[PDB]
Amino acid sequence: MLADKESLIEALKLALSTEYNVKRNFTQSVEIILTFKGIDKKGDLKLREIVPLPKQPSKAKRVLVVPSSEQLEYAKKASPKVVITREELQKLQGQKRPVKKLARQNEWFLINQESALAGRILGPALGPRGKFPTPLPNTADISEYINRFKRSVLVKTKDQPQVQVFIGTEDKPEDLAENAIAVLNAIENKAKVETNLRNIYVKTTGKAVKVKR
Amino acid sequence: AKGIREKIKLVSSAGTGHFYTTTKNKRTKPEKLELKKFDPVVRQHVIYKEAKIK
RNA sequence: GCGGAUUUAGCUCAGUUGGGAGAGCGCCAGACUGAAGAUCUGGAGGUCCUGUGUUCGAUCCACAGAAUUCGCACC
RNA sequence: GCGGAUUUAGCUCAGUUGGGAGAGCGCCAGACUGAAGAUCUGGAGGUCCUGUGUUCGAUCCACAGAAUUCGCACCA
RNA sequence: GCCUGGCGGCCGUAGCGCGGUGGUCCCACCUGACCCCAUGCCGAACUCAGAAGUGAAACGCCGUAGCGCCGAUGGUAGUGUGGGGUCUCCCCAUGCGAGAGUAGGGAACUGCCAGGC
RNA sequence: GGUUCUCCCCGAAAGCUAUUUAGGUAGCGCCUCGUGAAUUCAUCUCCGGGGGUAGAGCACUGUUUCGGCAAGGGGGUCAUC
RNA sequence: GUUUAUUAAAAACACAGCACUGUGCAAACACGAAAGUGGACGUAUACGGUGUGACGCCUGCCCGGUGCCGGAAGGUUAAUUGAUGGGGUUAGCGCAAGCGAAGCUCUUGAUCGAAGCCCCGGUAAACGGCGGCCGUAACUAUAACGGUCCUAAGGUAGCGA
RNA sequence: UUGAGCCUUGAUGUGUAGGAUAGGUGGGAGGCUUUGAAGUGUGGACGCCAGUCUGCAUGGAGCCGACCUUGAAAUACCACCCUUUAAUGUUUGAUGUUCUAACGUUGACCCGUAAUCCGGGUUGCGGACAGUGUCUGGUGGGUAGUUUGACUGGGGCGGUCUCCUCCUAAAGAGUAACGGAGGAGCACGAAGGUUGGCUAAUCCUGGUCGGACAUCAGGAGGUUAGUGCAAUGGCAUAAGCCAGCUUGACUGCGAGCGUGACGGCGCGAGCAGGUGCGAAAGCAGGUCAUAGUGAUCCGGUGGUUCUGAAUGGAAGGGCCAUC
Repeated sequence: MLADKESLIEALKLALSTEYNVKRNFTQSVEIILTFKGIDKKGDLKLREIVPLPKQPSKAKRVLVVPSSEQLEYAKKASPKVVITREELQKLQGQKRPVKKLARQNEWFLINQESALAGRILGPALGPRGKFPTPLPNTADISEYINRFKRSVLVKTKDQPQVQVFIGTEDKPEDLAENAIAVLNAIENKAKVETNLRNIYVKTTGKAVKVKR
Repeated sequence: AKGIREKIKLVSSAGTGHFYTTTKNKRTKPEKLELKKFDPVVRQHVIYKEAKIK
């Protein structure tokens, strides 16, 4: 195995202190970090694993969206972190600043299939750091699929030595371990290579933890 | 088991019901060459990796 | 009697998956010698015991026979 | 078979910047010889042990496998 | 009595030869056919269709002593059940018989159910 | 190695299986003494056919030999073995 | 000679030299549980190994195997000494399933590692040891002369039962 | 001198482009701001030039960064990570190198002593040496031990109980001989199945690539056939065969019994389920079978609802894998 849930709960209990959670201004986040050993270019050990958290925290995930007119008034109630119409992509051609912006300060980009401009313009400034869109369903009754991507993280390594993602906030380490172990089941099912681990930590707004395993 | 060109035991757990057995295959000829559908719970013939995984 | 070895190039015997038949050496040419050998490069030299079978292919094995030969069986 | 190592010319073996893949002894041959050995110098020389995956490009990086091999397990 | 079809009783008189006749009935060939089915190639072998045509045959009989095969009455092996004998086990007083051999023997037999002179 | 007074009927003790066996060993009896019991068990008269002790053939493979030729094979000779 | 009285009556061999060997010395031997008494009232020319076969010469020769031991250039892989990995007993962490830190420990053949010996080297008294078939002298055939075989190897330092 | 941890002190880097000296690995979009706290401008001095030192500006101006430009790859701001190794501190093992109150005095001097034992000190000597307790090693026949089957036309050899066949040997059953022929120490990645399919040759005659031969169409229609090691025997509605479709060789019990001596070794009415095999009738414990191991006692090992001297967990047992 990678690890199990008591191993992580027992380390999260420490990551959320005044010693480790060195606070600036607001309610900050917690992170799972996992580092490998024999990892090279072959293919056996590449991920993506889009993991919609078991127990969503105090701070939700930063989802843009792109609807069509009929399902648009559902999605308008449904708390997307921003919206642009399937239409108004026509107007965004050559707007470098917005493109780089949106790729900088959102995390997910859910599109009705009619949006076929978003495939072209946005790649160049999203891909080198590695975050992604998906084809949204076309229906009116759409909330829980917005909420899906408003709660979800990606297991990013296509070629690099280590994987590290947001997993919770300051309030409760126990529900937050149940978040971390769902990431770890998705990994061990994809990259069946186990002893190629270097280390497994957790981490904050800054300082990391040397988890008991 | 004692020799080399000899008939050997390969430890054989089922695909669904845990239960394991053994008897006879051979290191004389190429080894990549079996799996099977039988069931020691008898309920449904489905899957059996043998001792061997083909 | 049984069980082994052996009948493979002048000499000495190597070799066998079971598809090629070997070299130390003697001859032959080649040239160096008038010549010959050394040494030399080239080339060659065969009852591969016979019979039957197994086999893709038996010099080889298995089996029947022949023959040289050895250890023991005998006191 | 537990873990490292190696396999690159006939045999010992370089191969570590991933961009030309080769040296040594020997073999061939010429020069030389009176003919060989020697000495000099050209030529010859491959399942890069296997096959992929990754790469613009793979002996090379990685994985799985076989053999050679070193130490090794053991009170069915 | 005569002829056919189907299925038995039949473990070899329950095996061949030479021929000579038979049918739009029985089979069947034969001549079509992607098929059903697919020859790991062919309908040759089962088939599916049945037109058109005759018995090449398939299949049956009738004549038949070429070749297997059949066989009395009797004699005999040799021997249990005995008594006596007695170079290599005989000869009687009995239980009964394969073969040598001779008269002499040939192409079997029998049924069930439908349909035809 | 030896039955230390009498008597009477059943009663071969003395072997089928072996045995890092050697007058040595596991159960055993065709045995009695006490329980339990049926046409139980056997020779015959018979029913029904596998045996193959005999015995007899030349069918088979293995073959005697005399006849008769079965492109088999020889002798004699022409010839280039 | 008188020495094995007991088969032989010596036809046994006790001499005695010496290369080599055990001791630089509380020596070699230990018998007695504590002796230091043989050797010692003494030194490696004192006393013991294994012998020797008068005397005197003469010990040629040849290291395959196999001994005698010695050594270290070097591998087989140990009491010595413990990389690590897997466990146990258990705090912490788990409504449960169960994870899981020290410490205490179990269990590694981590790694060095030659007694033997691969080996390296000296031994002639250590253990034994002299191959065959093919061809031959003005005759027999003597058996001097000969090619070879991966055989470890052909009667020799003598006098002829 | 040389080995184990450990940063207290150091340090192994120049190429273009980016007004500019770019280890990698990550987060996101901000970070510093009390005047004695920060840069930023510009002088001056050391030189293994890849370090820095030392003077003076100014300082709530807005300055570093996604935000505008560059590239082989970003940079502001917090995370992450210490080693191949040196100088020392602070933690500590070893081997050499020796001095030496251990020690032994079987060496003297002194000494109790007209003293061989023997008491004890100055001294002299070597020296952690000695002493043995087990562990690893062969080294020798320097105690003791044993004589380990039997088969014997009496022995030494050559044969067998094995577990097999045919011969020999008197039919239920058997009964050897240094006697006759010959022998298991094994066997499937299929020598696996249930429907289906039947007919193989020699030699005669033909015909691309010969020179006995290999798919054939035909003979005559012979029941003149093939057996991948050893062998006997199968026997043709073929098992040899061989293509499609694919690997059931069910979990569990059994009336009936074959019977035998504790193992055992054989098979089946019928009953449960559902377990697969086919339309159906219905059919069945896999290599042609013969030759293929444990008296069994001590072992070991792996899972449990079976337990365990007051319990609870739990040794060790029970069930049976696994040998």
